[PDB]
Amino acid sequence: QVPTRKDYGSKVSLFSHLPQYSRQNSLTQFMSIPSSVIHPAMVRLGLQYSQGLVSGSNARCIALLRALQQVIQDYTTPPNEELSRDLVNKLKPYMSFLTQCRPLSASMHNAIKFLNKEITSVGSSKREEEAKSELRAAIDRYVQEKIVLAAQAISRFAYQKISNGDVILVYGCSSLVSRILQEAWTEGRRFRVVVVDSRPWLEGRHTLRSLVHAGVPASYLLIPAASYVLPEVSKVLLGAHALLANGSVMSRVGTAQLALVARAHNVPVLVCCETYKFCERVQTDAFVSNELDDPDDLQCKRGEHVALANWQNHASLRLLNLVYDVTPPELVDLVITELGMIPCSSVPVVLRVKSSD
Amino acid sequence: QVPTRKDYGSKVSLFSHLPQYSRQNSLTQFMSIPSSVIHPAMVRLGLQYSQGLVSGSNARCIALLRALQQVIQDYTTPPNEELSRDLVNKLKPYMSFLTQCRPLSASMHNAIKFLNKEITSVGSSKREEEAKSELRAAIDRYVQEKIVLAAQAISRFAYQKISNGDVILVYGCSSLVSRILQEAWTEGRRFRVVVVDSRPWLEGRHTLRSLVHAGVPASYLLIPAASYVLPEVSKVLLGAHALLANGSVMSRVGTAQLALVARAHNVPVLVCCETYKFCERVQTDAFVSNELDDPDDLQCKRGEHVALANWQNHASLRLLNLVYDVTPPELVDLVITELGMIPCSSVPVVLRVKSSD
Amino acid sequence: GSELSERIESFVETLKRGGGPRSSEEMARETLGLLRQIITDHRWSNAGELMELIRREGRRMTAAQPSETTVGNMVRRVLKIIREEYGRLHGHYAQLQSNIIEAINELLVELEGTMENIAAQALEHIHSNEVIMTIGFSRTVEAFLKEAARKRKFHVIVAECAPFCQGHEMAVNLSKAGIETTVMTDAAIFAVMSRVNKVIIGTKTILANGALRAVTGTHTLALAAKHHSTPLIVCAPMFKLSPQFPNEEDSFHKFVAPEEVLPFTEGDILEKVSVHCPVFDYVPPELITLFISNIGGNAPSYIYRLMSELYHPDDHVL
Repeated sequence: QVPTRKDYGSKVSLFSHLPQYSRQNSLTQFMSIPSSVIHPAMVRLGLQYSQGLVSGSNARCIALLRALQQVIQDYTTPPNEELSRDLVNKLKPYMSFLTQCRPLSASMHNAIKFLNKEITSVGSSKREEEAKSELRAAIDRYVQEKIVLAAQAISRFAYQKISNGDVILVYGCSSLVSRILQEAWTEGRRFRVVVVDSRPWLEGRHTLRSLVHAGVPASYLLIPAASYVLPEVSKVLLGAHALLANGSVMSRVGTAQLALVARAHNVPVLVCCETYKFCERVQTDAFVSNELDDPDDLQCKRGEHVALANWQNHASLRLLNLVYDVTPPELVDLVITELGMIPCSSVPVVLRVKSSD
Repeated sequence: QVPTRKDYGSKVSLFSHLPQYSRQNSLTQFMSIPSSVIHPAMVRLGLQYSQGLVSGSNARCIALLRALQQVIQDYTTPPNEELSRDLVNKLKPYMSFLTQCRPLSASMHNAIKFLNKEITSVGSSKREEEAKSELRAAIDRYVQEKIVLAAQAISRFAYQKISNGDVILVYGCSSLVSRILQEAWTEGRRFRVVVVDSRPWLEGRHTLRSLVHAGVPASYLLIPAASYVLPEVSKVLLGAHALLANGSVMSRVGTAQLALVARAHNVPVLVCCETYKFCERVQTDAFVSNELDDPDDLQCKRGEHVALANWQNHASLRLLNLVYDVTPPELVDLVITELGMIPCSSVPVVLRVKSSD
Repeated sequence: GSELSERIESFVETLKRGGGPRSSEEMARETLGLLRQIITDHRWSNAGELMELIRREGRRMTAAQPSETTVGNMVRRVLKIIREEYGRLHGHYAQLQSNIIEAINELLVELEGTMENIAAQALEHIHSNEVIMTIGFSRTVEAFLKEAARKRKFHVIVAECAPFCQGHEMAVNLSKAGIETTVMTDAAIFAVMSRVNKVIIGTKTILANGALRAVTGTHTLALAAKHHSTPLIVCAPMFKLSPQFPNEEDSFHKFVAPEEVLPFTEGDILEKVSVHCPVFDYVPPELITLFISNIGGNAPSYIYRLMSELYHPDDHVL
């Protein structure tokens, strides 16, 4: 059986209901080396989630669908049982193990929902390997269109907005915004990018390398220098991880802050999100549902005087590094999807017209 | 000796540092009937403060100065001791007893400060009864000019603002704003007054009677109906109890709320305060220094189903009725003093030019 | 016939005199019972004749209490249901009647589990050690709080709606469940608003703009919450959603006797005073952040889609 991981450190009194684990210890210390309860591709996926090797919001969904292809390929049918019920009952502890490794992104939630809807609608007269081929082909078509065709459509719809001679501000690491910047630089736009990064992940270095390798002139700075440079910045690109029912933008933790400071400097912000990453779930703060990272990650070496080394010996000391927040929907201007340029109030509209209604 | 009154009820966790007493019990249960430690006029003053018989901000200062006249008239001089030190050392337990009866208004604080400054500056060559006559004449001149001449000046300065045909909104009970309305109605202005009241004091009935007896057409309503009538209201008069260093308005608890709703309906608010009620003390919220009224006052009889009768048996129930709050200085437009029409940012300016500088 | 017109007249005079019944869900259940009783014991040849009959019977209930929009928009929802049944049978006497019967029965099945679904999705909006502020009395918001406190520890500021202190009952009914509640007046709203983290209120009628009427003084709470930038949570069912535009028709507020504000024993000054007591108020949709219904959380920029999915544009006059 799969046990629960022990909560690490002293939690925030506002975040006592949310789990906070550590990357030092693993859950597979008390599991079999031939993976029998959990699928071996699923425990491989949980290891590359828990150690932080797959951090992008689209990369988690791609690796999730590849592991689901490896599970469905390694699926067998018992006697007098249907695939459309047994696969539903078997994939739930797999997703529970993946949730206990690392909290799921909403892209992965909608991927689980779409796969459950597809394996629910498999007919009883279909054979074993024929339904396996149908499910693998459905996953392949799904990842094919709703990654690369939506990415090309959002790239063209943002290419027809970015003009010549402007400056663009980005935050965090996202493959969609970086692909927009690369395909805007290659097709003829001449611009420079101000890259805003934040602690302790420091994931802005990835898109910094991606913009220098693409030939784009780049500028690198942090959250406090964004207030210094936004009087010169005319355009802000952002990478959204989830869009809610009210039009909120779930992204990295420095998103609503940067959008508020950009509106204070009259700089329009632009989030870029594909339509499968939407939510019928809604929240208004970063407190009722959020991911808790490592409390040992906030420490750094400024000289030889690391102060947060023995932070657990102080009883009145709390360590917190939030992953997700939400934006109020009156702060974000663009929502660039593959259907066209929509505002934030059109997210449940696109949910309705893409939910067969 | 004077003991401390027991705190009544279960205090608010934000208001644990502030005392909350009850009007049912008195402190003079364990005191002598010939008042020896406390002066008899001072214990009379504490009884008419604690029972709620003197509630106006100017009436407390007038009764305070009358009790101080009765104390200085009933003062004697011991051998080889100065009046300018012994009166200072004796008036401090009197003001401590008055503070333990009911928390002091800032008008009374400045009255204590001015009287201490005057009795400190009494020369040693002056006689007993001659200095008594000097102090009584100084208190008489002080209450004379800095009540009635400042009231007439603020009344004229508000009469030269109120035009014909407008509507005026008032809140709470204050003799200065009511005197402004009466002397505006008698000198030729034709207007009607919308009176806003609030629970549990219901002190708007006093100024309602004062406006009906003056011949003014009146309208009576509460806090939730103020949002209904402020689209028709063009002018709001308010009664300030203290003005701070940043320009905040300490008044009754429904003042900053009413000013925010009036600014939301584009209605300019007008506070009317005399210059002795100012403060070098400053606060930004209604939490660090405030008066706590009775928790048994919030209950009412709506039928025969009084729900807050046995409120102390519920452990998770808290009762709170705040007396004072502050306004942000960007919400209040007028500050009408006897020196002229000043904004909120001019309160420490008037403190400087009236503090011999 | 006789019992039908008797119960119709009783319901009309009950809405004319006061609030009967007290719960709005109970009044909605009696509204569906009245509509199924008026369709089961009458005769019609065309469906449009029944449409005109339901319109003529609904005009009297609208003119009985214009502030009670629940009976009117429930009549309008049943009109759209019968219109959709006539549309799916148009592209007819007993089959259409049985379809109306099973549809109104399904509407009661959906209506009995509204507060249950609101309490089911109550968990995704409340965290531990949280300061909540409410106004008035409503069963939906107190059910929200007493389900959210089953796994979370937080605080609720029960601000009374005071033309008549009905929020004391909400404070007692929460303190019996242990929500660590605090009681104050309407005059301390902005004074305590600097410590309030979220605003969770109910409503009486959701308008077509996303605007709402509720217990009075909540527009002040919405203005203070917009000043202090806290999100507003409106836990409201899907039968308080009406297509009546705010400035389109008159009689928005409901006026009661001025006795609850200023009593009869005041004296001779009652002759020269005008005391008005609105027990409701207007709240614009830009002062609202999120609506909570039984189907999920929705935006004030999304009420028009529920208006299109629940109501027909030829029925907005009724």
